[PDB]
Amino acid sequence: DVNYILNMDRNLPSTARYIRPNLLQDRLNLHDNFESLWDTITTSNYILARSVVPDLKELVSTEAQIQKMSQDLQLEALTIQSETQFLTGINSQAANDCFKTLIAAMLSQRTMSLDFVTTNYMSLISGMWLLTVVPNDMFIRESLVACQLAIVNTIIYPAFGMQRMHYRNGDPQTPFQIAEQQIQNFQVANWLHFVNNNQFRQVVIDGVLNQVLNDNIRDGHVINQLMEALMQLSRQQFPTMPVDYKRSIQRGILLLSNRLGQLVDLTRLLAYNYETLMACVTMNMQHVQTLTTEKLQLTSVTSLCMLIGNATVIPSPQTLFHYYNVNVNFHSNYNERINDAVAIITAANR
Amino acid sequence: QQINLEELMRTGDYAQITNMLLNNQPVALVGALPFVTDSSVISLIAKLDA
Amino acid sequence: MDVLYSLSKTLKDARDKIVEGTLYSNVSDLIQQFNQMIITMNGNEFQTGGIGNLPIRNWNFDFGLLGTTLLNLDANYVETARNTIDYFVDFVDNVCMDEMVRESQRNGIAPQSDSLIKLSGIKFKRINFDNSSEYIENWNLQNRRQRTGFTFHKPNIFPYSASFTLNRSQPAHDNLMGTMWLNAGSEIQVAGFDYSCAINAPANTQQFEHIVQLRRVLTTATITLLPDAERFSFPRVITSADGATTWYFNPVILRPNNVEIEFLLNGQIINTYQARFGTIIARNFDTIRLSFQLMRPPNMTPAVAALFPNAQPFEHHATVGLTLRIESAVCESVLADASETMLANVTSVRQEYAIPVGPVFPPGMNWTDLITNYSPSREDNLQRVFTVASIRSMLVK
Amino acid sequence: MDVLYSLSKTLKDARDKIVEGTLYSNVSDLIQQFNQMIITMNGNEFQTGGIGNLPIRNWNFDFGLLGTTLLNLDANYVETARNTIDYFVDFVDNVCMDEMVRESQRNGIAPQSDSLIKLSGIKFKRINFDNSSEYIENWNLQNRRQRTGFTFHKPNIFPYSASFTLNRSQPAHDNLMGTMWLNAGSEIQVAGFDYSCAINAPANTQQFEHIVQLRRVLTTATITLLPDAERFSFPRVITSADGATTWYFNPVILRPNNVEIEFLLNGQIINTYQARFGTIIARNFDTIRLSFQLMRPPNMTPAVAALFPNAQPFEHHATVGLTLRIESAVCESVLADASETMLANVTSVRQEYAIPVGPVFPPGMNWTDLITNYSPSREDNLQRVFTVASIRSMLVK
Amino acid sequence: MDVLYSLSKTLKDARDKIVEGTLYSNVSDLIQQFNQMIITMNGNEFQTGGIGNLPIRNWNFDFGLLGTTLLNLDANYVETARNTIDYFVDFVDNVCMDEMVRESQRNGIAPQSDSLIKLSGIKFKRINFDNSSEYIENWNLQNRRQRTGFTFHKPNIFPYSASFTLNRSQPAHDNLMGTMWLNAGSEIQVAGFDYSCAINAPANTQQFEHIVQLRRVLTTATITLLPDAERFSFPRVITSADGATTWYFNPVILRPNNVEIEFLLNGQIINTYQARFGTIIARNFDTIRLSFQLMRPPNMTPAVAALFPNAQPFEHHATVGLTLRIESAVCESVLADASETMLANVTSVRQEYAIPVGPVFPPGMNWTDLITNYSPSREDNLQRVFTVASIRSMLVK
Amino acid sequence: MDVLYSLSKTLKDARDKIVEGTLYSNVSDLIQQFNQMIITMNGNEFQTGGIGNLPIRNWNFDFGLLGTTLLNLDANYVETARNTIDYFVDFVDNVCMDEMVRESQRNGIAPQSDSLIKLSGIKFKRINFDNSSEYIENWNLQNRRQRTGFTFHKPNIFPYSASFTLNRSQPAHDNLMGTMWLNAGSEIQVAGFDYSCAINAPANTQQFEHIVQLRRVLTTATITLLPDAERFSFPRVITSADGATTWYFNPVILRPNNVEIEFLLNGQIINTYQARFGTIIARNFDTIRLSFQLMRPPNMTPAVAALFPNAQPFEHHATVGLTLRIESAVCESVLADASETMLANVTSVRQEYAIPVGPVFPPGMNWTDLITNYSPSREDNLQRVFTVASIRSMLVK
Ligand SMILES: [Zn+2]
Repeated sequence: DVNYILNMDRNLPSTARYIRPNLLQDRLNLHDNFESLWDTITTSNYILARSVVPDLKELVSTEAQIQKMSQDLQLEALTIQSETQFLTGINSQAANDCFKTLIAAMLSQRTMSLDFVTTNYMSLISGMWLLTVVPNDMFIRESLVACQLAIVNTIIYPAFGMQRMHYRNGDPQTPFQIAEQQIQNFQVANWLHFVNNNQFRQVVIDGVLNQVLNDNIRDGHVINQLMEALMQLSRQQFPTMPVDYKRSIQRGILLLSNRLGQLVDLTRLLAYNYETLMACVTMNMQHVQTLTTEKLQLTSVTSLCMLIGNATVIPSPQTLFHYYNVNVNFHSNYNERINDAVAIITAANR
Repeated sequence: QQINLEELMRTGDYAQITNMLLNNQPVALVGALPFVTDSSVISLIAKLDA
Repeated sequence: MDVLYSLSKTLKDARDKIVEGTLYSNVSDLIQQFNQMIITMNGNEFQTGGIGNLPIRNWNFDFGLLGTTLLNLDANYVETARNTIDYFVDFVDNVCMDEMVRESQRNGIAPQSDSLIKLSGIKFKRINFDNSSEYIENWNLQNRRQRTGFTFHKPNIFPYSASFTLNRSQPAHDNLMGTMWLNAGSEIQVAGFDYSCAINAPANTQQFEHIVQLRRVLTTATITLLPDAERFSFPRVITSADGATTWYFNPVILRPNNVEIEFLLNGQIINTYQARFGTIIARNFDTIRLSFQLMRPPNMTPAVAALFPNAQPFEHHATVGLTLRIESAVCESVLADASETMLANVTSVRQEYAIPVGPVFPPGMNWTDLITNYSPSREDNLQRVFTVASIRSMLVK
Repeated sequence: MDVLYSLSKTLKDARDKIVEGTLYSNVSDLIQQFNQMIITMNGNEFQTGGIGNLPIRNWNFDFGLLGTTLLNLDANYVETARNTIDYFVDFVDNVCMDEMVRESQRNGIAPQSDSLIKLSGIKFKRINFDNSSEYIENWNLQNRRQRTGFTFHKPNIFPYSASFTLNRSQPAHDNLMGTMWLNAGSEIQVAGFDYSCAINAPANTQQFEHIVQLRRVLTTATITLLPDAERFSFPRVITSADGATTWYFNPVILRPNNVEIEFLLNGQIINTYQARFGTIIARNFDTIRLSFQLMRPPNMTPAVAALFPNAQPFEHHATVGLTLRIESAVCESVLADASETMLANVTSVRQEYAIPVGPVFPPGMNWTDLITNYSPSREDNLQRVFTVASIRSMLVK
Repeated sequence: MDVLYSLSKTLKDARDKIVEGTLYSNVSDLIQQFNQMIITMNGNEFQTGGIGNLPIRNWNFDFGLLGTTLLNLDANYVETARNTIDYFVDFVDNVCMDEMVRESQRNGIAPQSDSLIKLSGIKFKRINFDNSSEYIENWNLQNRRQRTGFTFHKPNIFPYSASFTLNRSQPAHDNLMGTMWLNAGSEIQVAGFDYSCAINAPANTQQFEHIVQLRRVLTTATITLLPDAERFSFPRVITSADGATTWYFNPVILRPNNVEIEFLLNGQIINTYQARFGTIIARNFDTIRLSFQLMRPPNMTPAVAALFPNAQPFEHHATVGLTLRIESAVCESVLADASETMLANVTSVRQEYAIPVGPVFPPGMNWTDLITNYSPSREDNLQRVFTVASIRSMLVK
Repeated sequence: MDVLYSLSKTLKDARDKIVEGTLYSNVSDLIQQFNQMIITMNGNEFQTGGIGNLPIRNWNFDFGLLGTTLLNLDANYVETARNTIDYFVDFVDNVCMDEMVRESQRNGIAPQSDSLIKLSGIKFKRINFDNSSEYIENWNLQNRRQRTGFTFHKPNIFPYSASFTLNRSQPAHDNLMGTMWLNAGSEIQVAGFDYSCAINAPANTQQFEHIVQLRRVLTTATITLLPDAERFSFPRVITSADGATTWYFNPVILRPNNVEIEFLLNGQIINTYQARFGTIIARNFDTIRLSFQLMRPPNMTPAVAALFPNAQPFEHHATVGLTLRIESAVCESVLADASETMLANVTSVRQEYAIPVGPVFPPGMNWTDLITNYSPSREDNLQRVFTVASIRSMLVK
């Protein structure tokens, strides 16, 4: 990884000696029954992650943006349910949280939900961002349920004029999807298959035994996904219901688009970071439906989004190691005690 | 041969230079640079420049 | 259809560029394309076969993606991949074959099989890619209705025809005059004979002519034209025109006089060559006309004079001939030639699976019968069927 | 081995895509692959030659890499590159040639030379890439124990054989009956002659037959079958079977009667054609059987009647024949054909360097001898050697 | 020039990889290259035609670049693109043709047309890329001075030549001895005849020899050599050397004795084969020498003895012959062959547009005339013109 | 397939190393492997039989693991284990047999039965282990396409052939000269007889020769060669060649003179022995040629002289002979021999279950018919079928 410099400085006597780390894999498949404990690991592995994920920098002044926002937003225009789209603030934070939170989730192979807020449509738009990237694969089926339908209904379908039959779902297999088979606008149509796929391409065996469910080069920094997520948006501007509606909605959409030049940057960021950090994980990691969630307020999400500039941050060298080191030890302990354990038990029998 | 300095301090130097210097091989460098004038011939015979 | 194509170049450029070693970066652009496929497929269900001796096989899809992670490729990576490819190969084979047998009069151009009809569906179009395979290249250009074109070595434009025409004959067949020929594939041999050696002919010269009408225009043809027809330079006992008896042909060969070859297009002379033997170019033609003469030698040594008496019996039969071979040419319509295996592939798959004779193609895909009555329906079906054979040969030979 | 391949496509796609001007982002994916190589190599020593008149040149590695910057390429960039390529070219040439001469009874399918044996090493595998060259494509599919396959225009399946068989003869050789033929390359010509014109034969018909056993099965063959054997249609003076004297053959040609061609596979008829001249398909066969008859003409004009008396001397010898040519076919084993230069490349390199006759191949890589006794060892060595010739021709012709 | 090349592979790899449904990323590396072009072009204006019947059309550029709508292209994307391609196609065609007609003695290796001369300009070099098309591949390697090389099937190396040489003759032409032959394309047939059947010849053997000098060296040639010259195995009435009368040739064929074929290079024997019929390799030669003998049969059955009396008249003329065919070979110079359409393309474009005869090429691009006097100027012009024809055939067939 | 193997060595090394007593530690490594199996199986469902008289049987899996607890093994431990083994034994038997009957032309190498086809599945590969059983050992090495090899005692390479060839005969069969032989299994006996005792033969010596062409090459053969053919040393009444009558053979034996045995490979002499009786080594050959002579005794006691008169009747027939036996050899192809039960196992299972004749093997798995036409398909099927028989014999004899 070019960006990182390597060099040697001290020599080594033929006296040099170390002790094998011993990093056998799982040995114990807890992935298929000991839910209670996985939840506890995930949690752990998760916090661990946040501790690492670099804090962001150079953001757009909270005030400035939200202000051009009101100009664009046309907030108080009849609609009764005001001041629910602006509890967005504390972004100088929300983004940092939303950011960290997102990574660990992934790394730690955790699964979560969404402090969702139906009315606040914007908050939804951004949702579409989320699925555009984060492999829904690791999102308890349900929180995805709400999210999508909320999009699907209070959006697309009617403002796009299509199914004015809003949508009736009981419990098929992926409501977000199916929408595809019956949408007449390619742009819209690609989003659908890609999103309902991007299954977090769960297949990898690198640097010697490190199944770390990977992710699309595409996403990575081919990014386009974003460019396409936008282009599809660029032609959602039309009739059906009251005026203060399209006006408000589309205007918000545009804020995603313009910013899109930058939104790109986001993709790259994560792409790298996850793709980097990960490298130093010994513990394997099978995707599992944790028993516990993790609340992610579209609030923050939305912030991160239109609120990131030409910032650029990455894992401090020292930081990275520290990470390796830990998992390492831990492993060593697990494996070791295992041996210590077994040994006894077997003896215990004869 | 050559090696853009601008790209060097950018790239991070791959000991490419480090090696050549160590091993002594005819080479060149390029870009903005601080010159330094000397006189007392001596300096030269002594080959200070190396 | 175009869909189909991809499926292969996908696999080829796959079973080829993916191996124990290489860098990810060389396939990054590829890997993607691949996955994209798996997705579109998974969930869908298919059915191939059911006709003649062809087995019926059902296929389902539910496969994992590909590690877009790694830097280099480790052996293990391949094997887990090759296992997935082999199911698609064995698939396509069955897909091709199934659509390589069905024919259709009305619309003999579009897809037939339940397998392919489903592919032309819109939801799969998300797979097209790299159409540089000469055949598909031309398949498209024809949809957009534009100028196509293929390349052939020793093309197969002439339906087999071996016969004669007696311009002067009598019951005893002891003083004949006429021509005999063999048109087959890319070659024509024609001989003009005059038992009397033009003894009573004006200027002691007998004129001959051989016209061959191609069923399709050939352009940019490189042709070898040589004097003499070796095939008709030896003694023969031939059946009479009415099949009631047999005549004797005892040729002695003289150089063809005033040779003129015309390559015509719609009745117009496009190229004309006068007595030029060797390599000649015919740039665009649907007809070849060979005119040549037998001129009685004005001066003869005794040995020669003895062969040509003033009165019958005529025992040595003066013969002049020409040989013409089309080495290469371009045709806007698919044809069989001496290098491509398309005709053989289609014919072979049909024979192996005991496919019943259909309404379009002659029994056994007989080339002579096909080219003799090369109707629009036969050509559209042939092109569809040849294009599929070419898609199949990218993976299965 | 596969290793080797890369080395070239690397250089080709290199000496090709690296020109003064082009935009970098067209070679980004390429450049990489390249460097990767240099690395793996540097620090290694090789040696080629040592046999016959083949020089023993030594090689070492120690090279710098390539910039990655520059929107477009400046002349200077190329020249500093071309200089590095030329050392690899002149290298590979010597590598190919060195492994293109050695043969091994045992494992004639494995690497031989000190040069290559070292390449199959694991530490070099990090260089593999883009295996789409028809030959390597098939090299892999075989190493995995699977179904191979190649393409040939006018394949070379028949070892040269020109002879005759007298089924009825006598010292004077004045009333013979039998067949004579020429099997060579992709062609067969066979004639059946009966000096008596079946005068005393049952139904006045003489049956003939010619069987040719291929050393390898051919599939998907496009074949031209024509009546008559021009090669045996002229007067000849031939040596007797025992070489003690010479006989006279004075043919007169009649149409072959009841022509039947069978393409058999392991004794089973796979394809059969009755009197069908022109283009026919033989989809899978290891044997060709041509049966044809001479039927005495039941009705004869005086001129014909005069050739066939009731009693000897028989001065005009009734002859019927067939000509069969395999235009194209597929074979699971490598073969020489009329278009590929493989055999010629291998034979030429060995001749130029005065390579001594080895234990596997016949002197001079003689094709007839090779195909006549096409043992498994000769085939494995031939395939190895043909695949190397094809790798070499990507860079050096 | 190389410039030109790109222009096409650009369009091909374009009209090919750009279709309704492929993922953007499969063309990312491509798209770029494309745009880059449009830029460099726009603004500059061109003139094509202005000779014979060739129209003078004026081309001007004013185009918008290419979008990038994400995730597989939408139909609309294509059509707006195809519209731009079609102007370039119709362009290049006119560009090729315009430079495919001009010839120049002095410097007939460089660009002639106002159209191309402008392209060699530096400001355009920025386009060149993917030089893998066999012809351009060799165009470059020659500009730097190195070992070029092309591949041909049934190469066209022999200018048409059909004649005879009487080594012993007399006015009556009743006891001749000599040879007759046909050299054409890739084939040679030669017969040696002795009316006396070597009755008074030392050891009753008459020696024959046929030498053919190639105008260019052929390397790596795969050759078929067969005994007998069928073309000269039948009765003929031929014109005398002085054209004053005609002689009679009545051959009877015997096996050629002591056959020796030598493939020489600059007078040195490179390959020699003694009586080896079938497939032989000639690795590097500029001359072929065929030596063969007629040996009077020492033992003759009555029928044979009757053909060869001790005294004239000699009525059956003893003849021995050979047939040699070059199936494939490599030549450092461009040549016409039986598969490539280059000669036909160049000849066809010139004929269609009524291009006047120039100072370099023979009228009608006549192959025999061209190869007979294959001067350096004709070769440089031929190569330029063949390379352009090959660039054109990537898009227009 | 390899899968299958394990299943057994698992059970063998199981029903063997697991008994009332021993220490855990000796099986620790084993126990594991075992369990691992049960797991992979459980849940899955199978089906065997259905063809001919073979019963159809379904099997399910749901078994407990093994106490990895205990120190030593108590009787009770075994019995609870043996009960589980017996279900697998009775299983495998049915699995083997089911795949030991089906044959297949196209792909006669890969699995056939619904039972095995399911095993080659990836999810079961988690069971392979200890492949030291000579047969599987070679099964693998062949997949990786490498040099195989088996060991045989009195191999069965010669199809049964018992006949004679009369080089000199007459209706009365009172003065014959020729050879008679018996080629069968690993033995050859051949006798040369001359009723005239070479009375009128040049040097009073009659030459004989016997050539035997193996269908497969044998390497590292230990051979016994002895003078005399006991089988042809006694009086016989034999049928004439045309079956119309019977002749009398009354031999008297003389030592074979100038005995020369040649073991050839592709026409080349690899080993040659001149009059060497006893044990000789033939290291690599596909043909054996035995040449020997009968030399009339130059000096004869009265009793001997009386047997060989100067004139007929010839009542004592001089005979010389040789006996050759291949004691052991290695072959790259499976063969029947005098020690292995493979052929007998396969033949026996098919006979017991009344398996119908298939498309590959001759009726009754007849060895002579099989080895006479030992096609690639028969060999691949034979090897598959022999390897399965060997897997089965590890548990069931
Ligand atoms: Zn040819």
